[PDB]
Amino acid sequence: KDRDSQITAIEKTFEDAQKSISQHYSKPRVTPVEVMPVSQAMIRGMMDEEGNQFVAYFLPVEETLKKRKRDQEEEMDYAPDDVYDYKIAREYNWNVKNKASKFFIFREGDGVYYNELETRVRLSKRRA
Amino acid sequence: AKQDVIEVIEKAHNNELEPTPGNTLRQTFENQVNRILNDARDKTGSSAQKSLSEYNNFKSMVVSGAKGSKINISQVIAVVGQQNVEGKRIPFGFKHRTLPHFIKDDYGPESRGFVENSYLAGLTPTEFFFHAMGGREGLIDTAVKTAETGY
Amino acid sequence: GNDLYFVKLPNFLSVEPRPFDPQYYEDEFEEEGRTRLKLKVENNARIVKWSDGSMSLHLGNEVFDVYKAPLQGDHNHLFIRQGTGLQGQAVFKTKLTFRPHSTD
Amino acid sequence: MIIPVRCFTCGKIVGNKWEAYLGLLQAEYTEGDALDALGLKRYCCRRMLLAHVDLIEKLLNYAPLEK
Amino acid sequence: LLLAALGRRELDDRDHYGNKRLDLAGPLLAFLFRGMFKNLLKEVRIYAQKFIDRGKDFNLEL
Amino acid sequence: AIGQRIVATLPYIKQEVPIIIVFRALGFVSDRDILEHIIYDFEDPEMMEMVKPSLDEAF
Amino acid sequence: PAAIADATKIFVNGCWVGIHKDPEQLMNTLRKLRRQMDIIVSEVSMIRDIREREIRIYTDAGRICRPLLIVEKQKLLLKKRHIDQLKEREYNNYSWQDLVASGVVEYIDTLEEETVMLAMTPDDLQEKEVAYCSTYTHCEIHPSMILGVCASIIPFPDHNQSPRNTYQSAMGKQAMGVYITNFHV
Amino acid sequence: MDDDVFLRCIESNMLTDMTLQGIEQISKVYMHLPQT
Amino acid sequence: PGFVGIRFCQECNNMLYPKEDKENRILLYACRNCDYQQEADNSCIYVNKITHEVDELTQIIADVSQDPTLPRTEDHPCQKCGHKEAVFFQSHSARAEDAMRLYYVCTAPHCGHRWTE
Ligand SMILES: [Zn+2]
Ligand SMILES: [Zn+2]
Ligand SMILES: [Zn+2]
Repeated sequence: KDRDSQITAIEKTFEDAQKSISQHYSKPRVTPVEVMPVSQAMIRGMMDEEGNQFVAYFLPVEETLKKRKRDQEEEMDYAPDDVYDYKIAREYNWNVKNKASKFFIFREGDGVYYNELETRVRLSKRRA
Repeated sequence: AKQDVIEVIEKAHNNELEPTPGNTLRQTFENQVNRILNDARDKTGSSAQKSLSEYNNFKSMVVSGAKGSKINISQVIAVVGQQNVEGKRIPFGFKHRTLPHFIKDDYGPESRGFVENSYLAGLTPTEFFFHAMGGREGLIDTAVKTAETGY
Repeated sequence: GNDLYFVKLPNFLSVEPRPFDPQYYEDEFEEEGRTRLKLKVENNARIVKWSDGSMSLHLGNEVFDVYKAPLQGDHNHLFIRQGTGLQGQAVFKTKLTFRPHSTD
Repeated sequence: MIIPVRCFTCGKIVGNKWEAYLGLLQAEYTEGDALDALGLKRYCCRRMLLAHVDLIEKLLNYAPLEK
Repeated sequence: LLLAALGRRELDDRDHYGNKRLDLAGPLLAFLFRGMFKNLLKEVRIYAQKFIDRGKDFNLEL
Repeated sequence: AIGQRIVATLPYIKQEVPIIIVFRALGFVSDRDILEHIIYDFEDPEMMEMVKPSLDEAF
Repeated sequence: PAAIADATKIFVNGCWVGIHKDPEQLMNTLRKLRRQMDIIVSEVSMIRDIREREIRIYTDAGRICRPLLIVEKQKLLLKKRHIDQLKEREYNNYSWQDLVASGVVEYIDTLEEETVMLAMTPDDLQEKEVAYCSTYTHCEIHPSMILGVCASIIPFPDHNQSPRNTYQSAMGKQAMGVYITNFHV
Repeated sequence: MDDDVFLRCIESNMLTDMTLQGIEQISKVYMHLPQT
Repeated sequence: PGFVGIRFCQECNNMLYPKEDKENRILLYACRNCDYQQEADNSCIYVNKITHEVDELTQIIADVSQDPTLPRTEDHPCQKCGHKEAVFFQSHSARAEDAMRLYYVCTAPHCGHRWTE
């Protein structure tokens, strides 16, 4: 149709989301409490095997066997199909070879700022 | 009565039941179970009948012969009893089941259509369906005998 | 800071993975055309939390009430994979599990 | 379709109580307390108010034959 | 059939509603529509044949 | 005659047809093939003797 | 054909399409797929006959079925959160279809009921002094749903002789009332 | 016909028509004391 | 005694019919389609079990232990594996009059032992 209206309509949401809100859409009876403002790569896990890519699932604050998840590629023919594992050492830990399991968009409280970081390709790993 | 039927079932399951002359083992087991449950129905009906006072209006109408029978009183007060389809207990219309609510191969009284409640107590859903089956048999008989008898 | 802020928007509400910038936006799209332009104009976001517990989407004058379904079938570890380190420097933020379905 | 005038059983007037009954119900009375407030003490008149379905309100959703 | 004759399977129950289907408005109107569309295509065949036998075009609307 | 014969009442045909004839008409002439299609467990002679009359009737 | 002995046949709408080696986890996969509203739609019936190794899948029309509550080990999948979202049905547009899509409810046809072990009420799922089943798979939403439109008007129909309930179900249809609101036109 | 087929035929016949004891057309008989 | 199975020709794969060789006075199995012959090894041509003394344990399959609609018991442990639970069911097969007999199957996976009390 036209761009001089699209520029202002896209900025219009960027401006209206920051106004004062005190009412619902269907029945304006519910008062708001707070607001949650908004590449990526997520390793899916199988619910039976129950996969521990992080130390959270292991119920751990930090890595008791590492200090940096150096997510490095499995090979040269697999950029999206890397090999994520929590091993700072060349130790034969759980080698979770994140196969290519090729919208699931992710965001965060980035200091109450307007951005996005939608995911690129749902990979899923197993115990190799 | 239900414990008696359970005992007969356990006997049949253990091959501790031998058939009587003129019947197969299935028919003998069915005869034993039906005898137990008919005895239960009659005993409970007698209990209800003796419980009635001289002021009871069911008893008044039955005594005068105006309407009703002692079996009706038993079904209203004591127990509705066994529901039969074609003169036998409720058939296994599912695969070795009368309803999906029972286990397979369940020849117990409640599985095969014994209404252990009265009409005042109220029927359970399976008793309700089995009683509807038994009553459907009477409706079909009433609606099908007429043409042949009139002819 | 580290809280789950995952949402799953349908095809007709696909927001841009990057902030709106005049050097990344262009005019290419036009009842038939009315659903077409709404992909790159209405689609930055503020997920309001109400008092009843539910959330809603605010991308303009219209409000889409969303429901933060919490799924134990897709427990993927969501991470900001930016091309910088060895192979996509996945930063550990929040594991995606709960998916919020927006709709009119 | 509309609240009867009299109670079918006794002949007590209930026609003037439907609107008051509804007003008491929106005033957060229970149906029993509302019926007590209107003076319907026999269960026949309580039957009249408690079992009434105001269908006339639905018949008034249709435009009349003449404007 | 052999499993039934050997007693290894039960005979099927004619009355089991798992063995039955309810022919509703849609599948019934479909039966009608198949018959009626076939008759219509037949009538179109005769009408078009009597024209092309004369070696000239015909109007499908008629 | 001797045993129980299996027949097949096909549509548009006003006479019973032995099942073995139907199987051969579909391209399965060897009796082994037909019983491979009918009897899936060759360790079961009961099924075998009950199908045998149909084979004996169609040779 | 030598493989058909131990294998399980698979019929789809009556057509024998193939065979399988582990029917149990096939049925688990297919039930998971139907309960997730994946490729299998809700009205598809999937019966595993175990003693005879057929797995019959039906998608055709005319199959009368009814909804039932799926049962976990010995628990309903209908948790209190579903009832909570159903209570505010008019605000959050959480409807029946969301209940079916959650894998909490399932449509079971007459032929799949043969393979189902029903609980009449969640009280049947309680552990008892002598367990009747202890391996239920579904539960009734309410047994009174076995009745139709005219029998659902009888009060206390389980305290009547069944012919009486049939005669009322016939006589509710000759009863006067307001057959429709727009009767004036 | 060959001998073995003849043995099979007479087997199938003897097992049906060979009346060892009893009267034809009488399938079953029940003996009892009449209480009435 | 035991039943007798059908045996097929090695050339035409048709069933071999029984025949007697007078010259050696010996049983043969010969094809009436091709000209194949074979020396029998059973000497029995036909077997009819009128009593129908069939071991229904052979008809049972362990997969039935996966049936949620069958009853389970803890009172009859498995003699092959020691599992406590076991499903039980009746014959439900035609030509079996004394069919109140119970057949048990072990619910342990990959054991599948079947028996009868
Ligand atoms: Zn009154
Ligand atoms: Zn040969
Ligand atoms: Zn075992």
